Amino acid sequence: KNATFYLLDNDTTVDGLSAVEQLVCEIAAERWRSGKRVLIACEDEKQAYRLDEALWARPAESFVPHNLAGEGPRGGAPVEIAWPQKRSSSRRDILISLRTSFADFATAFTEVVDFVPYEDSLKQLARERYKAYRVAGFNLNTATWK
Amino acid sequence: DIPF
Amino acid sequence: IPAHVRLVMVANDLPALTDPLVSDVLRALTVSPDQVLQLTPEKIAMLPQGSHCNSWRLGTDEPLSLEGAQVASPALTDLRANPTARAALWQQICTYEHDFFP
Repeated sequence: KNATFYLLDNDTTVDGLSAVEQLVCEIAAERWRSGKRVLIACEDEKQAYRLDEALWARPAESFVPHNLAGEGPRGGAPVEIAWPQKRSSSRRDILISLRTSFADFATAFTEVVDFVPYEDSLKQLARERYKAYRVAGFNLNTATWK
Repeated sequence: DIPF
Repeated sequence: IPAHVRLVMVANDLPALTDPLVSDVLRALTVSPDQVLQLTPEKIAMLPQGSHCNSWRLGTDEPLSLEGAQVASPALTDLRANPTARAALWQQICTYEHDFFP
């Protein structure tokens, strides 16, 4: 089980999307194109709605099939966007998590993507998550997206 | 050890 | 239509199967490009009667005389530029999930 933390070098907002949210679109698209079914775990319902819109536009000139959890075809869309209240569809290969605290369901996945936001006020939360992935037996690494 |  | 074919793609100007957007749609349909038959409206007319295959028409308003789920999108240049056209195309595919994802 591997957990990768992407280091953000900015907190530049575009079209109502946080720098992390923008990165999520790029990573979800890349992972789906590699042949994976993807779960995006949002912190809240409103963030799920933002990403459901954004993934039709980002990356540009791309068709990335996706839906909110509970919507789309049977078994869910190739990329599914869930939030704490919402049961996600199963048989997914990679979790991209926006949850501010470690989510117990993360242990269901062999590949997890998490983030270290640029804002100092968000660093403590990120450190806490990193610790919790370690306790749950994940092999940890940090990376910069290209 | 946390690298950030 | 050969037995191996799983999708008929129709356009007046047929795109390269390696067009990245075409690739994305094929990936979403779970269709390999070697299972795609690309036909102009002219060639579609020459098919045997009662031909059956799922199809994707691009910028072609007239429904095909082909049995199977037919999804229709605007021309590729519209689909490449417009998030809402992409969302509508995915909605079409979802409505016909029984045909595309059996």
